[PDB]
Amino acid sequence: MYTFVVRDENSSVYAEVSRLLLATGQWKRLRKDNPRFNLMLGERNRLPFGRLGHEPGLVQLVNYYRGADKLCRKASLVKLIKTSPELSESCTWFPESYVIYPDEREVFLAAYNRRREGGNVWIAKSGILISSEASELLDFIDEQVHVIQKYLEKPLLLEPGHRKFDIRSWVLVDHLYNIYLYREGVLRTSSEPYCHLTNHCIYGRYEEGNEMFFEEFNQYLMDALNTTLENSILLQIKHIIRSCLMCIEPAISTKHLHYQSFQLFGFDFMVDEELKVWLIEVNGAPACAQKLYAELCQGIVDVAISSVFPLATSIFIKL
Amino acid sequence: MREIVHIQAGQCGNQIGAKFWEVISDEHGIDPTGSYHGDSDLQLERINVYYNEATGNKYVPRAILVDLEPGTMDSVRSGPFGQIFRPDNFVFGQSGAGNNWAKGHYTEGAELVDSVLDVVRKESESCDCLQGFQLTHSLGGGTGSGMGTLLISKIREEYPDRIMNTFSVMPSPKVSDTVVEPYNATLSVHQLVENTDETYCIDNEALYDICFRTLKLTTPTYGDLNHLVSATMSGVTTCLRFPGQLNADLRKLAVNMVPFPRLHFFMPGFAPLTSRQQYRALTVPELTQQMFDSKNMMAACDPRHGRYLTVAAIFRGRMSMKEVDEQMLNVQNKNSSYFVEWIPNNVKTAVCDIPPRGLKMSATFIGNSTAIQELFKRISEQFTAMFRRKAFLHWYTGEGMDEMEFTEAESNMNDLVSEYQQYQDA
Amino acid sequence: MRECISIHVGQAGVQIGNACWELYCLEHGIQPDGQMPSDKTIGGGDDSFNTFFSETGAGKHVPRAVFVDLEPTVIDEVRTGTYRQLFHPEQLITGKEDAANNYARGHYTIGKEIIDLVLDRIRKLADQCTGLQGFLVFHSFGGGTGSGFTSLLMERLSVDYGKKSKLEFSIYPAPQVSTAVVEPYNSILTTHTTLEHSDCAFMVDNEAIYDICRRNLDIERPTYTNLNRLISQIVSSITASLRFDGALNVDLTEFQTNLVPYPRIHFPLATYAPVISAEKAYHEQLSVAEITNACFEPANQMVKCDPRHGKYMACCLLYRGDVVPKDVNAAIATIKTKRSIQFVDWCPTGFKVGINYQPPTVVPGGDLAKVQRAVCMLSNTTAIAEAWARLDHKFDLMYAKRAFVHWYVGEGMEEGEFSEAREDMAALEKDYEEVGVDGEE
Amino acid sequence: MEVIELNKCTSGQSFEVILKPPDPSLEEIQKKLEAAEERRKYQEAELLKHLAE
Ligand SMILES: CC(=O)O[C@@]12CO[C@@H]1C[C@H](O)[C@@]1(C)C(=O)[C@H](O)C3=C(C)[C@@H](OC(=O)[C@H](O)[C@@H](NC(=O)CBr)c4ccccc4)C[C@@](O)([C@@H](OC(=O)c4ccccc4)[C@H]21)C3(C)C
Ligand SMILES: Nc1nc2c(ncn2[C@@H]2O[C@H](COP(=O)(O)OP(=O)(O)OP(=O)(O)O)[C@@H](O)[C@H]2O)c(=O)[nH]1
Ligand SMILES: Nc1nc2c(ncn2[C@@H]2O[C@H](COP(=O)(O)OP(=O)(O)O)[C@@H](O)[C@H]2O)c(=O)[nH]1
Ligand SMILES: [Ca+2]
Ligand SMILES: [Mg+2]
Ligand SMILES: [Mg+2]
Ligand SMILES: [Mg+2]
Repeated sequence: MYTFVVRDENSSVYAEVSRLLLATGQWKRLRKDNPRFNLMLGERNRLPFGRLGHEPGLVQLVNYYRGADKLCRKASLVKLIKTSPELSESCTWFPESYVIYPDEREVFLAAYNRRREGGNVWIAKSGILISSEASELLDFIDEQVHVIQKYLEKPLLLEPGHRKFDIRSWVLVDHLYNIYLYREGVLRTSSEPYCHLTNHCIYGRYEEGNEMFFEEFNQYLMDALNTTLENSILLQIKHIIRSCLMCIEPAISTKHLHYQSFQLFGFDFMVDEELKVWLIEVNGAPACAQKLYAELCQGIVDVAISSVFPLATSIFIKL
Repeated sequence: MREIVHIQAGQCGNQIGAKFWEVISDEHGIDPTGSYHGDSDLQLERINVYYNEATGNKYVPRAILVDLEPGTMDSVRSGPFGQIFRPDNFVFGQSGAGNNWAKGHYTEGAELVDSVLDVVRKESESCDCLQGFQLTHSLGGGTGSGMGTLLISKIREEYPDRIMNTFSVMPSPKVSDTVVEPYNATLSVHQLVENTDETYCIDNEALYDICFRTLKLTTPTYGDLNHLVSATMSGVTTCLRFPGQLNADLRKLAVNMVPFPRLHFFMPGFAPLTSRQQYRALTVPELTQQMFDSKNMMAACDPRHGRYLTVAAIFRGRMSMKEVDEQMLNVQNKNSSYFVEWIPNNVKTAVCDIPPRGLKMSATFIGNSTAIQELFKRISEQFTAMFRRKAFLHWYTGEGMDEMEFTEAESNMNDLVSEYQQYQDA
Repeated sequence: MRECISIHVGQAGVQIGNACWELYCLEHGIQPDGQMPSDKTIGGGDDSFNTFFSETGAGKHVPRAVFVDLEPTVIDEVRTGTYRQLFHPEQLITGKEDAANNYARGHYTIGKEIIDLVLDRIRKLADQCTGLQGFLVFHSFGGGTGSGFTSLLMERLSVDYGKKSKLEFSIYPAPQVSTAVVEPYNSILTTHTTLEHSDCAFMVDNEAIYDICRRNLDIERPTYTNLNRLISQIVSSITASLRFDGALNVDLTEFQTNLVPYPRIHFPLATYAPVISAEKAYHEQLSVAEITNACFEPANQMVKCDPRHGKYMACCLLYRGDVVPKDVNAAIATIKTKRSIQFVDWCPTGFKVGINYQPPTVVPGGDLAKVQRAVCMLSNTTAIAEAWARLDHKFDLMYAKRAFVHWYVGEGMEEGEFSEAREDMAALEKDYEEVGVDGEE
Repeated sequence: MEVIELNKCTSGQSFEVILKPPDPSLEEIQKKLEAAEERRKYQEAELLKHLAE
């Protein structure tokens, strides 16, 4: 029988993965500090990677990639894109961004002034403020490291409603660093006419819970724009996912390591009116849509867990 | 050269001790006359631990035989290996102890105890570096229980920095000689708590149940019980008698098995145990599963009712050391609930190439489990059932003991039980 | 020429020291009877191998070594071994009863009674040195003698040889071959007491040597003999610069200068390649680039950890065999573009390279195949603090319940030394973290 | 990348590649050892006192 431990009680995704493992009759849950485990569903912060893979006779697997935080923190994602030659500062699918400490404060002003002299609305985050001139953006940050990012002034607006939205894609990377894209995404749509923030925390007018799934969104792109979700958007999404994950692969891969890692990521995209996809952020501990919990969590057990610990049509797109 | 001095006291102690020396004399190639006739140098490499080498390349057990009546020791001297013991090491009286702890500890035993210490001193003075003592005795009688614990207290006084180890047979109403056995065992257990470093708890109830239910012996005798013990005593001392890395001496064993000084009472186990099929070859997974089964352990305690503080497992014979590690880590990872999480890697494994005389493979289990409190609970319950009515006390007050000494022995064992319950919840 | 004295403490230190001096003799052409037909200066000389070997008038080359153990069975095998004629009895010190895997017993009880004898025998070797430069100390972390007596000897050596350098080769405890449950206690106790007395310590995790023997040598259950012949190869790679002509790491002080900028963080990570089974008839001989690339694989390190998530303070490459500097630079350039190699901001991002043309020597009948080129990388990376973190966690688990503490207090030690030693380790983990470190969404 | 400190001999050579620039005294030990010895003698005396009772 296989053994596992739970170190993050607040994870709705792995609270469902744990009860799926406890439903196969071949997985037993141990106390959270028992070191004789096969699988660790670890804590979000300060996961003790240094104590993994030192139990004789145990293949140990953990649900987080050590070092993947460079991709999932806003300040370090900007630094990773501008300093990695695989991505370049000439990267076309990531909005112009600058890391400033309350430093790229002077480089931000040179780019800001050069286009105000010639629309330049920016956004601050790390607590969100969207201003039109640079003097107001810098005063709010001195009230932790922030990033100033070019705000997409021309987004793709759904009709009827004239409303903003964003796309969430779930990506699973297994221990062999295979990149699996869940075939089901969600559009966290705004219910107000363009309303600038589309986070589900911020109702129910055009779709239940401000969530439009891929089937309805693809049907809309065919009727309104005479294109498909695969062609207009999903090719760019698959390209961005591959670019980000292949860039950090030599840094985080566990191929020749004494323990193995997998991880589920949440990619947030935005689409402009020219059907160009932009990367907003990458989430290292993401939640799921209520309908897609059962299918995705079962896919996590099949692809990431049972591949290492075998029991007695794929929902993912392999990139 | 790290010599051990062996002492066997009373009827049970001498009959079990005799079988022990017969068994390990065969393993080391020593005939009943003391002559070596083996075919492997591994038999002689650490033979000085239990044997002295006399004139003519003869090996004499470093054993001292003690009793308050001559009966049992006469039968030992007339036994199969009776001539191998040094005749001077027979120390006995004539009055007997009447299954009375007070007689063994305070009156009859006190008159003989100095003669035993003279022999102990003589064997110790011929030790290049004595490491400690091992005592074989029962707790239910008078000599092994009362005088045996008197011997331990006086040995500790004269050798305070040496290890004291005992094989202690615990009484049970199912295999009982007299009704005062709970009195004698309660008085002795407190002595062992204070004055031993390692005590192998051998329950006569468990020995009987193993002979009856497992070995399919309808009417077990004391000889049948002692057969199991000698095979277990051979297993638990394999690390002391043959070259090895783990628990190679008494003090290193104590450092690995005893996290708290008073909790030093071990559950022993042996595998295989089969009825008479007996020619069937045993595999490593079968040895491991039986070795950890409650039906193979000899303290009559369910380890699933407690948790293991430390575990020692010794495999004897030619087998795959890789396969030994796999099954050991298998039962350890599949049942991690019964091992304490605050002592990492508390299960140590050893392998000896030389198997017992009749087996190709065998395994011996040594567990320091908090479930051993069930044994002390049983004895406490039986003690209280009689003491609340002061039943049979006159046998003891007639020897000068007071009721207060019984009250203190009752409290000391209840404290011992509570100390185990403290760490079973931890 | 400046002499080096080797000290071997406890079973692990003695058995490893035995494997090294056997390998040293094969590398220098010294026969088991001490004779060395290539040493044309009979009875004396100041050659590079004389840093480890004295000479008698009869031409015997005698190791500058002391063996000390608290029980005699392990050192008795040195007295009757193949190289028995190499040593004289004064170099072999034995007691009658060991420290029983108890630091306090090795440090206080038994150590106080034998320390003066050990220092007397060490003084006899020191008096035979024209310019002694320091000591190499081999011991385990988990044994009672290797941990307890070593930390006492290291204290007295700092008193009697205050100007001399001290390097350690320490065996980190691994449960797969461990003989005691209290080894985390002894490890923390001896690291605390020795930290200010050791200038550079090379830790070797038995778990790593065990897995290298299983994967690369195809040994299903490696023994101490298997582990020690692999350890003696890494040790030989590290001490070769003191025993042969060269310019890199030519004295003990250069080890500290090149590998240890901060005195407390003196635990370089060692990585060795290639380790190749001798049972196969033909092996594809790896190139300079391939063996240099292998130095950044965690599976070849002496301590399993991830240098990608730490920072480098120094990095030495010690090659042996058919290696020219042109190929090393081409390998470093290729590796630097494809590997996560980040240095601290106050240290140069570079490599100190040493090449010795003589290929690594293998013991006849051993498990290691003769290779045409090999390399040992000594890097000071903060990732090695993972090994302290594992150790301090096992310490914390047992010490919270005071398990086994009575064994140490019973030998004269106080409970406060436990927490004092633990707080020093907490500070040590903090020093590594300062140097090397930058829900429902 | 640059190669500095190139030293060559008959048995090998060495060089450096740069890719980017930026105790207790004897008496104190004797006291500790004797202090632990005193604590051992005190515990043994208590034991013998306990056994005399
Ligand atoms: C121990 C052991 O093996 O016990 C069983 C029992 O379950 C085991 C399994 C076996 O296969 C089975 C069944 C045998 O069939 C075997 O043919 C056989 C051996 C190997 C004999 O044991 C030997 O010869 C050994 O080398 C031995 N020395 C003696 O025991 C002295 Br005679 C020894 C053991 C351990 C360490 C050192 C030395 C014993 C036995 O009678 C038989 O036990 C008993 O009937 C018995 C009865 C009551 C109590 C205990 C045992 C036996 C005989 C029949 C002669
Ligand atoms: N690599 C290697 N490790 C060893 C060897 N011998 C012992 N060890 C390790 O050392 C630790 C045990 O310490 P020892 O050196 O044997 O003990 P000691 O120093 O003699 O101290 P005492 O026996 O208590 O007096 C365990 O972790 C062993 O795995 C060896 O020959 N090679
Ligand atoms: N296992 C075993 N137990 C025995 C033997 N003889 C006596 N006993 C047990 O020991 C207790 C009696 O103690 P005994 O040794 O006869 O008294 P003593 O001679 O005065 O020490 C009772 O619990 C008996 O069941 C024996 O040969 N084997
Ligand atoms: Ca010379
Ligand atoms: Mg009787
Ligand atoms: Mg030792
Ligand atoms: Mg976010």
